Amino acid sequence: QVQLVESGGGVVQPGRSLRLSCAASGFTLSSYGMHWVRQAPGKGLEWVAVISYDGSNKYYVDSVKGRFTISRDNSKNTLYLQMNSLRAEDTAVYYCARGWAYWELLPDYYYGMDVWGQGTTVTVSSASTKGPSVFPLAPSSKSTSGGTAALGCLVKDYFPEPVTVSWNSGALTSGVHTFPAVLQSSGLYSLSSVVTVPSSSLGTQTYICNVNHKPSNTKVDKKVEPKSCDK
Amino acid sequence: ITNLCPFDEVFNATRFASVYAWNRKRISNCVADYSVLYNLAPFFTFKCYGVSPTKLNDLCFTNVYADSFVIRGDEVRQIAPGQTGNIADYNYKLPDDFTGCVIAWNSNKLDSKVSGNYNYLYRLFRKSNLKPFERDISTEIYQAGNKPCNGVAGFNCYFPLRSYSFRPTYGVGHQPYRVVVLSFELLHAPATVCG
Amino acid sequence: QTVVTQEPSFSVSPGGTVTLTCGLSSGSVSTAYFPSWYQQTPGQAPRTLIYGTNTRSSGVPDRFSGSILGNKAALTITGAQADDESDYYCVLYMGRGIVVFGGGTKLTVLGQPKAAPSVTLFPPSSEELQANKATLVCLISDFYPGAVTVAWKADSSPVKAGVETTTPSKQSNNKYAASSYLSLTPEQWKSHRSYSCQVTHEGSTVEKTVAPTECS
Ligand SMILES: *[C@@H]1O[C@H](CO)[C@@H](O)[C@H](O)[C@H]1NC(C)=O
Repeated sequence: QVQLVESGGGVVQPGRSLRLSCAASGFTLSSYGMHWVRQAPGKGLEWVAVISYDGSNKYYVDSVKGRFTISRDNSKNTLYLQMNSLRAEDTAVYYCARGWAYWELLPDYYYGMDVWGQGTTVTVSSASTKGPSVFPLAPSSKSTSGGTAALGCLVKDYFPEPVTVSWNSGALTSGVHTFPAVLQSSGLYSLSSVVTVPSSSLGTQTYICNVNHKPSNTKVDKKVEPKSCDK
Repeated sequence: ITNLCPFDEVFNATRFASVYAWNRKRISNCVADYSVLYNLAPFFTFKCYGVSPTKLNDLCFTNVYADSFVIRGDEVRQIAPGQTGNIADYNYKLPDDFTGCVIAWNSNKLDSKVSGNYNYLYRLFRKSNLKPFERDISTEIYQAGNKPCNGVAGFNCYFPLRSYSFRPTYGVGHQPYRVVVLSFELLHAPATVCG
Repeated sequence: QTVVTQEPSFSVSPGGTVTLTCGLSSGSVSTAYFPSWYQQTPGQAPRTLIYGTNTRSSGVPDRFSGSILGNKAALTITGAQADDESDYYCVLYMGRGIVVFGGGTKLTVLGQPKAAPSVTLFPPSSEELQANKATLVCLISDFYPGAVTVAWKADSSPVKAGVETTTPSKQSNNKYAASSYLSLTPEQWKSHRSYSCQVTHEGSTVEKTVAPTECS
């Protein structure tokens, strides 16, 4: 009745227009207005744009005058989130909101955020489809000289984000924990995930780190086993 | 044709608006009969101007306009033709040559809250007077002592709009009174409502 | 700037009453326009608490409340619990097409089980060394709270350039985990006798050290 479906996210070079949609089902979005907002990674979320009686007003932030435009589709019940000539200044997982009614005072746009979530992720970077660099992580015997041993695999220079990372093809999840990536000095991305397993599992079990970069569809099954430093 | 005119939504009136957004409507071509508008609940003011309530229905007009909003209980006596008041100059007003009817009555059962229904607001400041039958949607900051603040709304510059509470545990003057304004015109087409 | 206010954080024990306030740099809360406070969920969808002074929302527990108290808009909640361990946003509507938010006020409840951070540092392997690149990872996990600042030193001199930090994230069993990255040259890496990674948690110092010659 109030379900929302969205599409059009992704990562591309800056300076080209992008089309993204907030399709609605269960009620007519053309009935009355709504809005939407973006959330920077870690940094607090801040407002972008609001719509009106579906024909009345096109209010925007002062930061986007002369560079943004909004559109709607009454027959197909969706609104277009037209995104022209991406700039690095805008990078969020922005999602659309809900405010329909017909009987109220209008000193503001009112009817703030009420239903959020299950949206699209958009990231802009000065990069292209660049192959990830995959490396194993084999600890020495000192840190494995205990009840539990830790194994991991490094992810480097992967674009566009994200890249599907998992362990043992999803069959083994015990002790598997993934750590978020950060911006490098050159503006690139890299991260690692470490799997903690008991010391009564080394050798017997096949520990494999699979990584797929969907835009290039490159397959790497990195074999992660402790170093055989018999010296 | 003795069909019912759509006066149900006018009276029972699901919800309302504020003073500046005085909720303009248009209805025409029905059958008018105010026997339904007769006394049914304790009414506090039915003193309406220039027309005999008895001969409302026999003599009929065209282009009827009927609106309503909320007002503080003390001022209900201040809305008159050629009557002073801050509402006259800074909110919705009425000209001197007024021909139409009007009703007032308190609404404490549904409009009261443990703290007060703060939805309803009003405008307190403007540049100058207002012409009759005008809706003001101004939002720019109002200046007090020159040197406009440019949206600061700080010292020596005040925001034009304000609001007040509706706590039920008050006196008579603080009770919210729902009021309906009736207006019309004579024009030059065959009549539209009466019967 | 129109940015209004946001307190950094506030402290309260569970099972009691907690207030929360966000004042105005303009100082005019009497505008009586819609004050709305919003939940936040780090990593998933937040929801609503109040839209308009104390106008309550749907599907809400009754313990929450809030109103314009004093000259500055605030909140007050009693019977606090671990349902929503996060910050919240108070929103006021000014500008006829202008919206103001805040950075959030990190409300942290104090009634929780507490542990010390777990630190593991792994020097780069030789296979990555042959790639003419070097990057060390010193991971920190199993800590609460996450208010930790990491500083890394080659030999005995901390270096600020070339260091990236990760904000801690919640674990499965309600605690925090983070890490950090440093990408310098292996030529620079092998020029130091030792490398040290330090993390402080509520003023408690934890130290980890690695030696390049061990991997040689
Ligand atoms: C308001 O509703 C009551 C109950 O349904 C009804 O008796 C009354 O006539 C209504 N007022 C009108 C129709 O003006």
